[PDB]
Amino acid sequence: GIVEQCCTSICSLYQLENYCN
Amino acid sequence: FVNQHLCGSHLVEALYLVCGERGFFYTPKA
Ligand SMILES: [Zn+2]
Repeated sequence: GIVEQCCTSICSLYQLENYCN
Repeated sequence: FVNQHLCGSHLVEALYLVCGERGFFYTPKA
């Protein structure tokens, strides 16, 4: 998911915003 | 903003900056 994807590939801050509460 | 390559604790730092006081969930694969 997000953890893996940011490390194996690349991710954007907008993607990370999906993890905020 | 730019695309980032974030591993380990560096991802948790990014989440902290993005979410701030909303807080977040850090859910890695098992
Ligand atoms: Zn490091």
